[PDB]
Amino acid sequence: EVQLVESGGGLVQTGGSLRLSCALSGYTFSIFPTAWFRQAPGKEREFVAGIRWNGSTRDYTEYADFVKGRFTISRDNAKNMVYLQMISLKPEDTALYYCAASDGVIDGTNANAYRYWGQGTQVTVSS
Amino acid sequence: ATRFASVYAWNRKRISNCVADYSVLYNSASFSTFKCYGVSPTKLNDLCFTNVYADSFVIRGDEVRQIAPGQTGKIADYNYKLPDDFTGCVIAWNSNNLDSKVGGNYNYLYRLFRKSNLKPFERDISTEIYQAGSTPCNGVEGFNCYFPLQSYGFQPTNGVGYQPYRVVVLSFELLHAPATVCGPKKSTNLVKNKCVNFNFNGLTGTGVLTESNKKFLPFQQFGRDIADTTDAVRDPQTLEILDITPCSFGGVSVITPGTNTSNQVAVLYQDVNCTEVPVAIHADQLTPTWRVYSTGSNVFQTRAGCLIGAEHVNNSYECDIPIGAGICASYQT
Amino acid sequence: CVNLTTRTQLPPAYTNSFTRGVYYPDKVFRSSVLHSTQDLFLPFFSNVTWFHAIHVSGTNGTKRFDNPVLPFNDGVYFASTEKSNIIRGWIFGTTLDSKTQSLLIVNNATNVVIKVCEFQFCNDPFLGVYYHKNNKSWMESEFRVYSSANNCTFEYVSQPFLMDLEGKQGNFKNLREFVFKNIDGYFKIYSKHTPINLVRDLPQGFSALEPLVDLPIGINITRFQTLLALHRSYLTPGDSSSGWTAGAAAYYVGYLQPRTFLLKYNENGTITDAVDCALDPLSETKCTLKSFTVEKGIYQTSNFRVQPTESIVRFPNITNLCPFGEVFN
Ligand SMILES: *[C@@H]1O[C@H](CO)[C@@H](O[C@@H]2O[C@H](CO)[C@@H](O[C@@H]3O[C@H](CO)[C@@H](O)[C@H](O)[C@@H]3O)[C@H](O)[C@H]2NC(C)=O)[C@H](O)[C@H]1NC(C)=O
Ligand SMILES: *[C@@H]1O[C@H](CO)[C@@H](O)[C@H](O)[C@H]1NC(C)=O
Ligand SMILES: *[C@@H]1O[C@H](CO)[C@@H](O)[C@H](O)[C@H]1NC(C)=O
Repeated sequence: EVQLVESGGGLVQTGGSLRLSCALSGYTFSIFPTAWFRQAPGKEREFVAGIRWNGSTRDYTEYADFVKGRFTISRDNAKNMVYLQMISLKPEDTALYYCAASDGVIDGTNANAYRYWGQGTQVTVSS
Repeated sequence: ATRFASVYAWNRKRISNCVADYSVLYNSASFSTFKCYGVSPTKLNDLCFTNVYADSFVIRGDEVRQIAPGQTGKIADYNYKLPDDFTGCVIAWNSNNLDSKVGGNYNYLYRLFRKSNLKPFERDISTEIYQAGSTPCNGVEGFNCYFPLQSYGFQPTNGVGYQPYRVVVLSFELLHAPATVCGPKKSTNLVKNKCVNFNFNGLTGTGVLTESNKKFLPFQQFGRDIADTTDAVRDPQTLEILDITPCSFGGVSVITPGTNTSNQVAVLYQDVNCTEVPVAIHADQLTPTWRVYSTGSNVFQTRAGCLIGAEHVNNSYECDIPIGAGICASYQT
Repeated sequence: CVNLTTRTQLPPAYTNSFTRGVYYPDKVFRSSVLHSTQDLFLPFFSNVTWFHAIHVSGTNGTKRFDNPVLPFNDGVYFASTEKSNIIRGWIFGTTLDSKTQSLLIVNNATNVVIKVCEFQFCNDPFLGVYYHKNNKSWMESEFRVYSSANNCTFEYVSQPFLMDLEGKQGNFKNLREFVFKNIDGYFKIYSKHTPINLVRDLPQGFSALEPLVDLPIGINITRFQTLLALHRSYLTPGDSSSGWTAGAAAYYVGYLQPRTFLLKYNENGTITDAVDCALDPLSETKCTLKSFTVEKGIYQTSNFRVQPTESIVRFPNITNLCPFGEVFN
């Protein structure tokens, strides 16, 4: 079975930095893209970040506009794991973060198409 | 084939302008699977389906599971969707020889996604990259530029289900040509001067083949008489003409005196040589009686046929029991 | 890809087909047998669409090339009487264009190429041979039969062979008869070659056309054409005049119909004589008696019935206007 485990998060002062790790097992993580989503109290699940392995020379990273220029996503295929680095966090960033993977190649913004979802971890930002 | 086309580029190669012998081709018999849903060339060796095509393509091992009629999924959706009702068989064997590895040659990719599944008979050969839902892409590392053609497990593979199988589907979708090209070429020896059942190019008949002096024309194959009945057949494997006649076809008559006088009887076989009489009744009946009448010292031949159990005598008397051809039998000594 | 220029037009000549146009119905062998068979055949004396491909100089001269689109119907008889083999190939199919698959038979020396492909036939297909002046030899250099071929489905190539290409003059001596048929997903090609000495019209002699080839082809042939070994006037032996020219050559065409024929197979299974049932009452009597000789007497051949001239249907009058209109109005 495909298993995704999220680690990191916690309580951080506003304007700080954090790193979230997502470990994926049970499938071929090298090629299938992996997407990070955040769900906040009263908010549904929407695309936040994503990383894909086109297979030619590089991994492409997609960042949502509301967090564009501040959130970085990287993938290590050898370790089958994903880093998500956040800087200049804001109080609204408080949410439960999930990392999802697909059995095949799908659109990055298609959260529903991701057939695999992890437990996730809680992140809180304090002024 | 030395080089096998990829699944995404399967070739609809057709075969014609020759006659094949599947029995010789089946010497290897290394096929892993045998899924036949009709009169297969192996199952049936007496037909020559015309519109028969051998699709030369290579697929990953797991895809062998999805080569069934009406199948849908991955290969059955985007790469190679065979006809929903295809007449033929699917052949798959694990070789891993041309790939130079047990994982799978990278050149044998398979198209996927594109949000456009194939039809049961169409082909969508194309190198275009999958289009994204936000901005079109055709390569590089843009937004969702996933390559539809994904290479097989070139890395080491444990199970044969993730290895390239040289799968060729012998599907024949005949439309207007019943049969012109033969896959199987089942054949036997030649028998002459013996009653047998012969099948010459679909013409089936029971008779005694014999050498014929008739000179058939080069194009002519069969022969017939005024009665519209076959009487001469040309050997399809050689420029030889053989006659056809009924095996023996006689009737049996019992020339018997009054039971109040005696019990011994004579047997007349109509218009048959005596030499064939022992085989005429097969001599397989109960050992006494019939066998005695099957053959013996007192055997006579006449225009009527073969008489057994009556002793021919030069002396001529009044016709007692009419046998025929001016010949009659009597019980008197 | 080249349009014919300065082509004369003349009325189409006609001639009785005689007894020509007879082929073996099947491959069966019969000895001294009078066999009656109903199939496609050319009725005796049923005209012929005579065509001419000749170039003559002078004020009264004429440069006529006959390559029209003759409908195939349900079989065609084609006779070529010549000596230089100007007739080389035929074109068949429904649309005769790359839109739909088409049959193409070409005898361009070397091999007799047969193909079933979506050929892009031009308006005036032909086989044009140029006279190479470097060594004074004939060769094909105007293969404008089709622009391109797509969706190929069948091809046949014969063994190497060559023949004379010069347009020899004089009385025609070689007669080649073919019968093209298309039935139940099969294209049947018959052929026969004979030597003759006549100059025009089909000889009255009778000769059966033995089977030549059978092709599994799915095209629905309705129209067909012919291919002539055109001699480009620019490159000809002894002259290099402009325009399009050709040597002496004549060919005939015939249309087959469903007829009943009585064939007389001789002792060695070669057709020696044929009789058409629906030609004259004598032939009808002969083929009803299944014999070529009829003695004095009266024989009932068949029955006749005046077919309905027209269909008449009569029903009661309209009557008073029903409430039907009131219901709908
Ligand atoms: C089918 O039968 C006909 C008639 O029987 C055959 O015609 C034969 O034609 C050949 C030459 O075309 C004749 O050859 C001559 O034979 C005589 C007698 O043997 C000989 O003295 C001559 O020097 C010459 O060789 C032949 O007589 C003639 N009739 C026969 C053979 O009966 C026809 O050839 C037969 N078809 C086939 C395919 O054999
Ligand atoms: C020749 O004339 C026909 C007549 O319309 C035209 O369609 C064609 O383009 C012209 N050229 C050729 C090469 O056929
Ligand atoms: C007639 O031609 C059409 C298209 O060319 C084809 O679909 C149809 O099957 C043909 N009918 C026959 C050969 O009876």
